[PDB]
Amino acid sequence: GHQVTREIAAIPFNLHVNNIPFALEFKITGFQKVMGETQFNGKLADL
Amino acid sequence: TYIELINIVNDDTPEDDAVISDLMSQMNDKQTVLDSCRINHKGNAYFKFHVKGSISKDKLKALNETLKDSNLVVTDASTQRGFMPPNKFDDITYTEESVGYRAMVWTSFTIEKL
Amino acid sequence: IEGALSAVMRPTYRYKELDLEKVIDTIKSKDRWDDVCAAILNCVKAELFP
Repeated sequence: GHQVTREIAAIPFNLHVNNIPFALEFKITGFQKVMGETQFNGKLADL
Repeated sequence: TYIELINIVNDDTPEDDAVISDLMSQMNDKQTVLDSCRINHKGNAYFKFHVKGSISKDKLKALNETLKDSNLVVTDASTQRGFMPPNKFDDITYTEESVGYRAMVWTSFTIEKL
Repeated sequence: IEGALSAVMRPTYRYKELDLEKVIDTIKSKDRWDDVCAAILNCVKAELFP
């Protein structure tokens, strides 16, 4: 009510549709465990 | 008969309380704690223990509440069906040191600081 | 289920968790990268073909 602005707004108008009810879902973890080694940064401390 | 044979497997497999008891024994044994010690990518330390049998979700939550008093939680507990590798190994590959049989029930615990 | 093709194929879903720590032998393996590649692809192939 006190300032006029030229608001040029974009309103997405689209839909993502899935056609084939087929999928194999895998959860793959542990890359940092098997592809790397942690350096000896002094002694183990809880901080 | 069939029922007796499957009872032998399910009777050999220990129950939750025995699994927790064996886990506490491994945590108390100094050499086992050393063997299970792993350093994380942040320089922190977590311990991985191999314990025969399986623990249900209801008693795993009770286990975590018990461990909180020691600033420990079980972040993962995976129930494997296979041979138990020694605690000093990270992998489940069968070696001459592996104990068990090809369908043995056992859990791999991951214990981390609270 | 949603999806036009549900009327001409059998809806199929499979979920599998792969833990590279348990599969990969990091202590003795000479080539860790190849073992990770094999572990991931063997997981996918074993589930996808059926």
